[PDB]
Amino acid sequence: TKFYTDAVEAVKDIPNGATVLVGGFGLAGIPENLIGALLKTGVKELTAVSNNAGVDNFGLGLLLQSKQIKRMISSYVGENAEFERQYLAGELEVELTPQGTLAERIRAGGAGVPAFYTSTGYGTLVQEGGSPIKYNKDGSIAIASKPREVREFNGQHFILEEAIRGDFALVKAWKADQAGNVTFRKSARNFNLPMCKAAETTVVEVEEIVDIGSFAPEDIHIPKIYVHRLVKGEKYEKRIERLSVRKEKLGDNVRERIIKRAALEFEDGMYANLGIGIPLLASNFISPNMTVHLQSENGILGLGPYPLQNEVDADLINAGKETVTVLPGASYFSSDESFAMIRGGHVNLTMLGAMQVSKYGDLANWMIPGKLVKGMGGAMDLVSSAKTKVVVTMEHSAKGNAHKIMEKCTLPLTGKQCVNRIITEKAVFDVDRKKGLTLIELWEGLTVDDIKKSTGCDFAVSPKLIPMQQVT
Amino acid sequence: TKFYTDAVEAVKDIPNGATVLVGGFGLAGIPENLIGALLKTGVKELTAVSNNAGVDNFGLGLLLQSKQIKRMISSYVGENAEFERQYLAGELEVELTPQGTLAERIRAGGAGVPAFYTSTGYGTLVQEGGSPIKYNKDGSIAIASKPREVREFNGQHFILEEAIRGDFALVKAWKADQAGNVTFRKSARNFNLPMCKAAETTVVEVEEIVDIGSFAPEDIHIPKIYVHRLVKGEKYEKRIERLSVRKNVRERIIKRAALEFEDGMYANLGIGIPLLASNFISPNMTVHLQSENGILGLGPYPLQNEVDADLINAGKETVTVLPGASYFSSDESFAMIRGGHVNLTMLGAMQVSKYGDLANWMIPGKLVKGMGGAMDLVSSAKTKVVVTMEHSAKGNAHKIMEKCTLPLTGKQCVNRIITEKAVFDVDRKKGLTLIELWEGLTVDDIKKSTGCDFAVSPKLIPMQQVT
Repeated sequence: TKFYTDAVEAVKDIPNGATVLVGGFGLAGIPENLIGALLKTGVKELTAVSNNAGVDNFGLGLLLQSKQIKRMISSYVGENAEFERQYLAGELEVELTPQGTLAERIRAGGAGVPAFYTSTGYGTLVQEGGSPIKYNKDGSIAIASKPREVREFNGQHFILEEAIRGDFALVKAWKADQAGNVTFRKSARNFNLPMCKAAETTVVEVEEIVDIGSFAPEDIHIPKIYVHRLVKGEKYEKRIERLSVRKEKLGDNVRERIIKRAALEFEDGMYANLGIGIPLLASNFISPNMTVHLQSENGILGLGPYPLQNEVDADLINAGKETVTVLPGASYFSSDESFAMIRGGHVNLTMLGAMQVSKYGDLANWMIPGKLVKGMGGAMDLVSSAKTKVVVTMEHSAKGNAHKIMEKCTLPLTGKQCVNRIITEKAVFDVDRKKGLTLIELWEGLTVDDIKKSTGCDFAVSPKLIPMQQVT
Repeated sequence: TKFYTDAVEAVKDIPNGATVLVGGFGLAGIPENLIGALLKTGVKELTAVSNNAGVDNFGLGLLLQSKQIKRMISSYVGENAEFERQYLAGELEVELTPQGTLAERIRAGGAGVPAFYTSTGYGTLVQEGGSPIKYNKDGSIAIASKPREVREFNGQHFILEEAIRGDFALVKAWKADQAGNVTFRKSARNFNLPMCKAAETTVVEVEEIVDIGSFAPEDIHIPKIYVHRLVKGEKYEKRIERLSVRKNVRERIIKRAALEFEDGMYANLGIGIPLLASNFISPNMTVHLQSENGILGLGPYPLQNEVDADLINAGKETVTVLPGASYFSSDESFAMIRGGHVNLTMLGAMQVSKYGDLANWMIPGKLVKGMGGAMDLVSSAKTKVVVTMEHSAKGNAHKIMEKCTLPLTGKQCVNRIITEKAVFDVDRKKGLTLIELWEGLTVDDIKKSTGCDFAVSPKLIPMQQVT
C-alpha cells in the first residue's frame, strides 16, 4: 500500500477513457475527495461503474456536470436531473444493470472468474437485450443492450454474465491502518468492498488512518493486499439525500386497506425485504410480539425505525435512500454478499409494489418506455429466487379503471413467474403453480363480478374464498 | 435460528445418501460434535464435501472408520490410512477437487450461482478427465472423472465448474450471539464460512453463546439468516496435527530462492524449500506471506505458549501471524490467489516442462492424495511462479524436460526454475533460458542433466546466493 497526502497525486495517472469503479450507494460511502480530485485533473471519457449517479451536485453527478463521464454502468439513476438530461440528450451512455448482477460481476472481476451464470434478469431486457444505452437527439434509441446467453441448470434458466474489471477503483472507507488494512462503517460499505478487488489500481480514501492493531485480524473488511493507494480524506460533507426522522400513516381508503392486509403476510422469525411505501408501511402494523427480520439490499439485516434527530447518520440508509436505524442483533455486509443472500434464496419474503402483474406471476415495476427509464435497482434480484415468497402490494386498477392485473404484462418485465401473491384494496390473489391467479380473498361488499371487471384476465376462485382480512 | 441442546437432535433428520458439507481445514475448524452425532445416528452412504479427510482418528476419518461415507469431494486426503485403504480397495469414491475451485463452487451454491468459469485445472486431469474417483479391486480405475467444458475469455481458457449445494452443512464456529449471529476464530474459518451459506439446512456448533450486542454489527462473519440450527459444542479436543515450535544441494536452492523476494511483495510459499527461504529475508525488507487456508501476514513458528490449534499454515503446521495480518474464508483466499493479487507463488515440483508445465501433485499408481491448492496457485497470469527443486531425480533421471510424464498441476505457468545447478527463466512460447549457473559447473554439465535444450542468457552469471 502506497500512502498519499494529496488526492490529486493518487489519481493523476488515471487515463482518459479509463473504466473506474466508484463505491457508493446513494450518497452513502461515496469517495468525494477522490471525485474532487478527478474534477481537478480533468480526466475524461471515463466509463464509471457505480451503483447510482449520486445527485446533481454531489458524488458522481459532479463528474456528470463537468462532462467527464462518457458511459455509466449502474442499477438506479433517479434523483439526478443532470444525469437525466445527458442520458436523454444522447450525451451519456448508460447500461442499466441489476444491482445484484452488477455486484457479483465486480466480485467475479476480482476473483479471477471471467463469467458466471445467474437467473436475475432472465425473461427481461437484460437477457433479451434492447435496453436503451444511448439515445439520439430525436428520442430514438442509438445504442441498445445485446442479449445474453441462456443456459439451463437443474430445470431452471440462467443467463451468462461477464466480470467487470476496472483500471481504477475509487473507494471510500472509514478507516485504514498504517499497513493498509481497511474497514467500512455501517451501510457505507455496499459496493466499496467488492470494488477494491476488481481494479488494476485501487485508490482508497478514508476518514481516518489508524495504527496497526486497531482491528482484530478477523475483522478486516479489506485486507491490505487489495489497497494499492491510500489517502486520508481532506474533507467530508456526507450529504443526506432524504432526511427521515421520527418524532417520538394509513392515508386514504385504498392505501389503508392494502397496508392492513399486507401486514398479515409477516410471520414470526421471517426474513423479509420490503420495498418503500406500502410494504415498508405495513411493517408498522407487525405485532409487537412478532419478530420479523428486515433486510436492506444495500447491505443491512435488522433494519429499524427512522432515527430521532440525534440518531441521524449519513452512513446508515435503507434501499429507499432514507436515513434509518438498525436494531440490536443487526449486521452489515457488502452489496455482493447482500445479493448472494437474496439470489441464494435466504430471504423468506420479498414484498414490493408493481405497475403490472401477470396471471402466472410475471412482474413489471422498473420501466415505462419513453416515459420512465431510471433503472431496476435491486428489484430483479429480489424476485429471482424460487425459495423466496414474492408478494406485490398495489391498487387493483389504475386511473380510468385501467387494468394492472392481466394475462401478460405490457410493460418491461422485472421478473418472470416470480409473484406468489397479489394484494390490492379489492382482493388478494394467490398464484398457484398449476392454476395461476386465484382469488382467495375479496373485500367485503364486493362481488366476484366486481373483481372480474377490474381485472384484465380471467382467474380461478378459491372454494375457500374469504372476506379480505385486515390486521387487527 | 433454532437453538439445540443436543447435537444429535439437530442432525437426526439427515437422510442416508445426503450431501453433507463438513467445515474444516486439516484439523482446524472441524465440527467434532456434529461429527460425533453422525456416528450415533448411523446415517450412511453420505457424500461428504470436505477439504480434507482429517486423520484416521479425528474429523471425517471417524466417519470413514464407521463406513458412513460412500463418496468424498476433497482437495487433499493425505495422512489418513483409513481413507487410503478404502479408496484403494474400491470401497470409497473420491472426487479430487482443487481447493480454490471447491471453495468457489460452494460459495456459488449459496449465492444462487449454478455455474461459473475458472482457469484453475486447465490442461490437467481436472479439465481433461481421467482423475481416479473409484478403483476396482483389481487395481484398475472403476470411475474416472469426466472432462469439463472449456471456454475462451479474453485470450485465456477457463473451465466450467458447477455449484455445490448440500442438504446439510456441518459447521464449526467460535461464538454466536443470542440472535444467531456467528463469528469465526483465526484460520479456523476456512470452509466453515462459505459452507454455512450453501446448504438447505445448516447446523452450526459453537464454543460460546454471547449476548446480543457483543459483536460490532460490521464484524459479524456469518449473519443469523444463514444459521438454521445452532448448538453449543458439548466437548472440544481440537487436536493438532503437526506441532511446529521454536526456541548443500538443498542449501544452494534455498539461498538462491530467497533472492526472489522483494520489498512489499505478496507471496505464497509451499512447505519445504520455498518456506525455508523466507528465513533468509532481510529485516529491512517487508514480505507479506499468504496462506491459502485464509491468512495474510504469516509469522514464524510459535513459541510453546503461542501454539494455537486454530492457527495453522497450508502445510498443517502450527504458526503465528504478524501485526497487520488478516484472516478470511477459503473462498476469499482463493479469489485473492485466483485474481492474481498474490505476486509470487514459489513451490516444489517433480517435473517442469520446457514451456513451463508443472507436475507436482500425482504419481500414477504410486501416489494419489489430491492437488490441494497447487492448481489455483499457478492459475493466474498476473502471478510470478517460481519452482524450487533438485536438478535431477534418483538415477539422474531428468526433472526438467520436453514434456512432463507425471500428471500436470498447471500448463505453461512456471516463470522461473531454481535448482542447485542453475536458474532458468521460463517463457511459454520460446522455452528455457539459462540465466544463472552454479560456479564450478559448465553449460555442458547442465545439458546432460536436463531433458531438453535451452538458450543461454548472454548475461549468464554465476548463481547468486543470499548472504
